Amino acid sequence: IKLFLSTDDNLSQTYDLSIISKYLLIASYICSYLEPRYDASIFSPRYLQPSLFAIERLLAIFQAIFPMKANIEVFQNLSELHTLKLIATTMNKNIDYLSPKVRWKVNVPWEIIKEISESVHFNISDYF
Amino acid sequence: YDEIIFRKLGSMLQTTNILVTDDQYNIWKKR
Amino acid sequence: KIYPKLHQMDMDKVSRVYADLRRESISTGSFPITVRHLESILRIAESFAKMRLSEFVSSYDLDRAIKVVVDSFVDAQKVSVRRQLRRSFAIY
Amino acid sequence: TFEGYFDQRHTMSMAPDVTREEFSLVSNFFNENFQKRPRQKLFEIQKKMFPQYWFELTQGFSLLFYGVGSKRNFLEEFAIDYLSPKIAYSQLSIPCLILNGYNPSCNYRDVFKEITDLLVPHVILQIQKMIDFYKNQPLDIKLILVVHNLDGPSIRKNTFQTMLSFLSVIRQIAIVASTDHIYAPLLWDNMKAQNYNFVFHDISNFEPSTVESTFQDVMKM
Repeated sequence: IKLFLSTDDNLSQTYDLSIISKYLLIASYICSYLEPRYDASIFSPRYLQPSLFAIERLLAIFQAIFPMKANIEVFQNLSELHTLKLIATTMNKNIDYLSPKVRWKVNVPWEIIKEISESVHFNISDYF
Repeated sequence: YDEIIFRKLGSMLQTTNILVTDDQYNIWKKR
Repeated sequence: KIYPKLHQMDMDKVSRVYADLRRESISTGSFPITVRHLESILRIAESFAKMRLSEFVSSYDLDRAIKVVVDSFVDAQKVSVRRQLRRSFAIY
Repeated sequence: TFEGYFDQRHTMSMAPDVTREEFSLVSNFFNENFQKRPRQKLFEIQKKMFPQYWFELTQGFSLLFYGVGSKRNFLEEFAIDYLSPKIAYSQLSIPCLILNGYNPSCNYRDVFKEITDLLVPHVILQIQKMIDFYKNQPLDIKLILVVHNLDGPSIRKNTFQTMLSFLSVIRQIAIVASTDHIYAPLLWDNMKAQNYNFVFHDISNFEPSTVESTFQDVMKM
């Protein structure tokens, strides 16, 4: 029966990530789907494609949500996420992160951000 | 000033406060 | 019948918590802690003593009196401020 | 804090005009009379840290230099006057390769040509061949690779970073680099940081950055 109950065209705790990476990916989703108007009020469009944002917003939200300052491990985890392509940029060839023209967006669906929030005991469900 | 710059610069020559200072035994010797 | 009275032995337990609560008010949150909160703590402290029909205020009654007023003040804050204050007042 | 970020029709012509000579006048006259002596004293104090850097370089660690101010003279002095002569004459002729990353036209092929010519008897494949070659070779250092502005316009690109990161695997190569951007550590992910194996020191010196600004004019304002 179970052969006929699932397609089994699938090729195969789904993501095992560092805590800093998990909170960075929470804050990036918040940046990508929360309108910029609310950054001064809440902290002090799911079906649509994610909006772009800036690193200045991501660092501030990450600092405001982690249970960290600016040691190199945060930026290392962010670059790891980009290399993992869990976060996307507005370019295709000759990546130039430090150039001011680049912008950032989330490349991860909500179903994974929810599990990450559960694993780090965070309440993204109450910010929307 | 030397200790602060030594610690900020990451030098291993900065005194490490695992042993209490000799000035502390300028006090403790009287005990 | 019962009109429970205060003991000055508990003055430290009351004043120190108030100053600690005041310090966190400027630290986080927009609601400033007012003297009327302290006036509310004593009243509910007296009410807790009146429950036991004891003529004097005990330390146990003050702990529950502090718990109720602090919890209401924390729970009325916005979500961003709410989580910060719950960790700062885990003792209370 | 984050609250300091969440809570934050005139023209340039309203200011007096500046000529190219006038721009150089201030930069030349002030820097020779302003903070010269205290920075000289700070340099004399900081020179005592060379043995530790030398030891770390012996043990296989790469050195990264960061902080406020220009970082040309410190690296050049360390590489030329202190590091290479000791490498040569305490072991008993070390090429001190200096790369100016702030030049926006530093082709990686040209630097790789020099490295291959100075170390060898699809650049990544050749670097892998070199790594496999020098594993069994004696561990004594041959080349010093001073990479100024490891966040420079020619250097920020992913391919050049990947090319540099594999070089530190070879023990016989000494890598010294400096960065200026605040988000400089963003450039390097797990693999690149692993291969670099940097040891980080704060060399904030308030040396007036003039050579880096020479390549790209400031007179635009």
